[PDB]
Amino acid sequence: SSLRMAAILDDQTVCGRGERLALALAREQINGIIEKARVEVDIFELQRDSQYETTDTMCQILPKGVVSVLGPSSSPASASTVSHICGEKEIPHIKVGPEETPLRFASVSLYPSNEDVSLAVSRILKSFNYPSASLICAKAECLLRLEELVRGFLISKETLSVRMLDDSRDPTPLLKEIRDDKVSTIIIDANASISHLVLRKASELGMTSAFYKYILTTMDFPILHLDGIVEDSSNILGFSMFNTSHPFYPEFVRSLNMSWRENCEASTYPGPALSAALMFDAVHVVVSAVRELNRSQEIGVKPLACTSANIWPHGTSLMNYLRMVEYDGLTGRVEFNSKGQRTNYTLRILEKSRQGHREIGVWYSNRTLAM
Amino acid sequence: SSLRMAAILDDQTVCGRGERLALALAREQINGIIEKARVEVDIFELQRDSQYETTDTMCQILPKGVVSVLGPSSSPASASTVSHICGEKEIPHIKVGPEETPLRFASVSLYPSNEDVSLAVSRILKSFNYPSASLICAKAECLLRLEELVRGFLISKETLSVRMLDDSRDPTPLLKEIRDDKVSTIIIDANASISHLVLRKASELGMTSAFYKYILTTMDFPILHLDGIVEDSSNILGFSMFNTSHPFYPEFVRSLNMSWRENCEASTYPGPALSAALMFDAVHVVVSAVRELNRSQEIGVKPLACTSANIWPHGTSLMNYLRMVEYDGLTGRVEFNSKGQRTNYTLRILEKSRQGHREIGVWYSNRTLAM
Amino acid sequence: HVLRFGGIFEYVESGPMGAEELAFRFAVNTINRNRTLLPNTTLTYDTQKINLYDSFEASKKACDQLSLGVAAIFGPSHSSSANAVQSICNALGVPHIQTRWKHQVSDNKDSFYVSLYPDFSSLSRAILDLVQFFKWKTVTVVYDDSTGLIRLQELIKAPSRYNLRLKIRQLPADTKDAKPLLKEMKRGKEFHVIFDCSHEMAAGILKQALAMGMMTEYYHYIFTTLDLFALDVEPYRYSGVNMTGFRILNTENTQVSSIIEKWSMERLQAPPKPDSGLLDGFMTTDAALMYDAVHVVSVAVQQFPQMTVSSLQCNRHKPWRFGTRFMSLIKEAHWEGLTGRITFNKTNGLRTDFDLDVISLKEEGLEKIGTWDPASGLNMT
Amino acid sequence: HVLRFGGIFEYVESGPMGAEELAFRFAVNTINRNRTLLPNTTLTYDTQKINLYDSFEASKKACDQLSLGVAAIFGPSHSSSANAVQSICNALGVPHIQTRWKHQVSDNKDSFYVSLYPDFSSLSRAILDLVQFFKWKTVTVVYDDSTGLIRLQELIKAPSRYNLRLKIRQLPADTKDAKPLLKEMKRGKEFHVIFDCSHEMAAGILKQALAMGMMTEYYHYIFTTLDLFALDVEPYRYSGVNMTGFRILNTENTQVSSIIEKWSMERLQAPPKPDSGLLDGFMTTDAALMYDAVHVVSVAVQQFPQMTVSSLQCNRHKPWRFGTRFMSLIKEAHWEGLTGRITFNKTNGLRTDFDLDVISLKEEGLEKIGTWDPASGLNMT
Repeated sequence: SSLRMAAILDDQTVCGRGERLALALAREQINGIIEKARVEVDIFELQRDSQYETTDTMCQILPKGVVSVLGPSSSPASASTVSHICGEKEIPHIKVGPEETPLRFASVSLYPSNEDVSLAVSRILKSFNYPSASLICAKAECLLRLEELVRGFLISKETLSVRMLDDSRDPTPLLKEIRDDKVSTIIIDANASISHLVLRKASELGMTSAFYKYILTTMDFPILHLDGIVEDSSNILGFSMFNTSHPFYPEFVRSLNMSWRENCEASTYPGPALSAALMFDAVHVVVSAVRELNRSQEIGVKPLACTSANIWPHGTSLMNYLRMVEYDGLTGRVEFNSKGQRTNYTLRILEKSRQGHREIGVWYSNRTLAM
Repeated sequence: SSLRMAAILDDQTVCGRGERLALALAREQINGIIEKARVEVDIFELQRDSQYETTDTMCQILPKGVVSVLGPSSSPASASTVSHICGEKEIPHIKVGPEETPLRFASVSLYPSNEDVSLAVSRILKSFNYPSASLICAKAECLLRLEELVRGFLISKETLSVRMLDDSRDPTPLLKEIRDDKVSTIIIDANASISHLVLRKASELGMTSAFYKYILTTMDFPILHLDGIVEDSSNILGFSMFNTSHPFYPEFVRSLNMSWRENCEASTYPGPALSAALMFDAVHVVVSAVRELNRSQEIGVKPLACTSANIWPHGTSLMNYLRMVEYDGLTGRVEFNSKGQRTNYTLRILEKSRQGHREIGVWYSNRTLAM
Repeated sequence: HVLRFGGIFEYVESGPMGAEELAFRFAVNTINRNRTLLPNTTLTYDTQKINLYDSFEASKKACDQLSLGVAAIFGPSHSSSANAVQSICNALGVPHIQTRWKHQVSDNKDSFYVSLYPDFSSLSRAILDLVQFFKWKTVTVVYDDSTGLIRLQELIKAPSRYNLRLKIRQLPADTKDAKPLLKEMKRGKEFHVIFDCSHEMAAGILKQALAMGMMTEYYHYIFTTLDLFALDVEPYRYSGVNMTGFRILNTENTQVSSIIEKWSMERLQAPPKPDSGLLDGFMTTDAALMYDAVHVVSVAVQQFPQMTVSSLQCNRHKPWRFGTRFMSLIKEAHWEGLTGRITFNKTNGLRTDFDLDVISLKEEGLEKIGTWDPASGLNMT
Repeated sequence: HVLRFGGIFEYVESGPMGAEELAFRFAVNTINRNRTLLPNTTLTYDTQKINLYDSFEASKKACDQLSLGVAAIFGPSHSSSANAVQSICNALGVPHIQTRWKHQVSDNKDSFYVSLYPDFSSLSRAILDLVQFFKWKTVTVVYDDSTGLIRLQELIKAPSRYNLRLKIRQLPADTKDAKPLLKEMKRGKEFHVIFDCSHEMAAGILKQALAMGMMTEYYHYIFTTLDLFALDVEPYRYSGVNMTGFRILNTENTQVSSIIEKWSMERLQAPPKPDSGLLDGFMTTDAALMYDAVHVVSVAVQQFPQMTVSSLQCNRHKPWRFGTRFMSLIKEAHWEGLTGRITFNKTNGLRTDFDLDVISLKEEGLEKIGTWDPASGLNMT
């Protein structure tokens, strides 16, 4: 009698990314057609990225009449676990966040695969004749998410060198060594925090000049505001998926802009988070496939459990309809392929400036095209 | 009641090598002790070197009470056949002549093996720092009899080149090509005939000068008289086994010297043939081993045949006594080894001259020693 | 009195018990009949077998084991599976012994677990010490898709600090037959290669290299596998190609060779068919670490008589009483076992300090040409 | 009317009949049911098997065959054995067909015999044409002790006339395992080698070279064996090492491939155990020459109806009446058989004129890269 779906969110509520609010904004819009079954979305908070803790959560979702599971978006381990269970339950899993170390398979992801992210950074260096590369890896996973990139080019001081940042050790000696090897191109890989920090103690070394060129793999670039660290000659590229083509985009940013200093006014509002963006379109994609599956086969959800070895009969069915999806959300064209990755989407390469951002180029899922 | 032994001779009677006479001279000396059983030796002439013809001969020797078979000495094919039959009859075979392509084994040879002959020529070149070698092979078998030599050194124009003499083609263009490759050392391999002929049309090309050095592998060197082809500076080495240490040597040469122009006075007497020399000592070696075997086991010879698969019981027995033989004949120390080859013998290297020969050096069966 | 240990061993096509589980049933059977360790104490255990690549079941199995009361938990021997048990343990303050490497997230906030397998981060340094030793200018590390190249992070850092042009290449995890891979290598004069894979996958590549003619004195391969010694290098020991690797098993000791000797007088798992190229008769390091995984803990428990196996319950309960402490006794305990001397780090808990034995491929076969360790550097011969 | 042929085939460990004798029993069975040759004439034969390495018996056996009345004599297939039969034949003016090479003394005064096996003196020239073709400066021919190096006299003459540093080396006829031999070769950078031996001995060396690592694109071996095509070069075709040889069997013909096809539908001699490395399914050249040995004579006899098998007697008799002539008809007869076109020399009688097909070892296996002949020289592709 209703279209339910769980959403394991690990985001906070006080000055967070605004994911719990992103889902609500989506459900309201869906229930604005009047005329069928409603659309409900259950929220399942997570505390710490732990397999153990997540397993207990799934045994509370199965008993309910769910159709799909969203997130986590910032919980690598807690994400892989949900996929494994969703696989032995035929309950689709809309992954939208981390991705490491890719047997039972049954799930699709909106977040750009580690293949496209590495291929994008590779196409950018292409227009520069592949200068002296020097990625500033922030962690160990930095090698997996950019696997296709590291293997692509030779590893040396003249082609591509990798330097990892030790914890509680900061980006100090690093940039220094880069200057020694007369390296110009630098590709940092980390969250919005370390991305702002690495460039901070960098600009105070002449590393902010037009002589150097940086490439941020972090998708939280449009929200990453650099005030007092950038110049007019600086070169700091980035990535984005926010498609202004969506008329609801302006209204979306409005909700988060006010809600920010309405609950946690202890800081300013950076900008629409990528996490919330994926969550929004996600809910639509689910209800979209179910809408089509409710046209061919009557859809009935029967309570499952961790103890019972039962599966959702309309599992594999909905999985095919979550493959032929065509939704235009706050992230561009939402389409999937065989494996279940997102394709036929654009990847606008933004570049910071004296005030705001400037789309210097765009990367497609087949060819690059800047300027 | 007697010590018989066959002797397949292929030598002629009219101006030949004097083998049929060599055996007689031996038997007479053996029967000059007076005091045991006599010593008889049957002669079996051969017409043409043919397996077929020799097989028929052996079926006439077996029926007789033989102890050993001597020769042939100048019949390669007719020699190998006799060995094969002697093997399946346990009747020792005293080979003394050819030797090609060495299963049933039971025979000993007095003639220097192709290993010692090649090793001798190798030791000679040793005292010359192995100059530009260029063997003038007379036939195809020239490669087998000198196998250990050809394999020993590299094959080229700077180390060792082999040139064969086509039949009815003579040694003309050959020596010419040698002059082109500024070759100094030349090692000819053929009978007493081609050995005299090759050097003949050679001396008329300045090839007889002291600048060049020749080495004859032919054992009929002491009889090979070069009159009008040699000089005082010429260098023509050779080989010999005639040990003057034997007091009967002078008497031996006497018999052949007269018998030559006593039956065939259509030519002069070259000198004691190597064939006759081996035949003489051969008969002694046989009666020697049998003499020792008649001390341990009573020796009885029972008529065999080509049809009967019988063998001479005292075959393997006599074979061991033909191994521990120690006879000093017209060829030096007569001793055998495991396989049955002749060892512990000397090999005097003679060198022609103005008149006669001159022992320049000697080759042992373990080390060389010239001058 | 008696103590109940853990036990989680995945099924195997071999037989009722795998070489892994056998090492455990053999370790907890020698300590009993030996007053040298745990004199007035007898040991028992609860066997809990699970499926391969299955972590969900692995969670309910490990949880059920805590329900029967246990002091520690051994296994499983899989990345994902053991990764789940590790969390359930650190959540209920129960020690989790591990004898195999697994992809551990850098955000690992756990504290109740110990790995006896040589830390790959500290093992990679041993590889680099050989690269610089052979005055290597270039090199090509070829890892298996089974695991990311994070396990070789230290090797990828060399090109930055040290002088070395490293090149990355992936082995077809699908099948051992990868002609095209070895092809490009021979085209780029890549004579220096470093294979990162078990003795199974490694042997599957050597057979290919020989067919590629890449087995000559021009090439020199370095393997990360600690089961190098247990590799039939007969068809190659005559070639001329050099091979170097490591061996943690201290076979240069009577006390060590004695145990392994009695181990081959039990097979149970029939020797694998002669196809991959494994030299039967030598115990695998996988089972060696499990034999030492029981001893390293049996010493920490002997010095802690005040301990009673409580019956915990995952999903809803409180940490084990004598847990936070019993774990500290293990991260400080030392033991001279088969895999040399055991010593866990005084921080991350991982075993980064150990003793390896450099081995090369000479005309006779595989012989030791030196040793290695974190404290000293390299002592060759 | 019918004609009685000869037949001397040594026993074999394989079965009642060897691949040699089968070729004969198969040849004299096709001519009968085929009006193309010998229309109004039926053929018969007298089988006379002997021992290996036995020439004495071989003499009394061949002689007894002449006693039953025969026009010709086939076999045996041994050097010494056939060498004896050859003499008994030329002594009684009776044709002696030979399908195998044998050490023939240069003083051979015989005249009643013909060898279909490609004269090694004329085959050696084919080898030299490849040496100069590959701009070879040096080379090392390695022959087997089974036969002297007289069979390769033409190869030893090259260093004199042509520009080439040849080096001689002997293969241990005792066992196929000769590590030390291949050793010295790799020490002297002897990449150019020419193996002179059958497909059996040859395959026994390749297995060794692979174990010596001497199987790379640096080496290039040339075999004298005509059974090169019938050699399992699977473990090497992926390496890169080049291999060249010859093949007298004209498989590039339907009429030729048809016969061989029906030959594999009879084995009798079970295929040899997979150890030496022989590719089962292809007929050996040894049996190929025997099939053509019957045809080459069946054409010479058809053109000589005036012939009655007389009963001769070795050791004491007179030459065969229609012998001196029937032999001349064979030394002039031509026939297009399996081993290409047959044509005996107009002097020595030996077959010095024939057609060979150059074959190399490419990435797929063994393919023909050209042809060779005494008349023309070399036509490559």
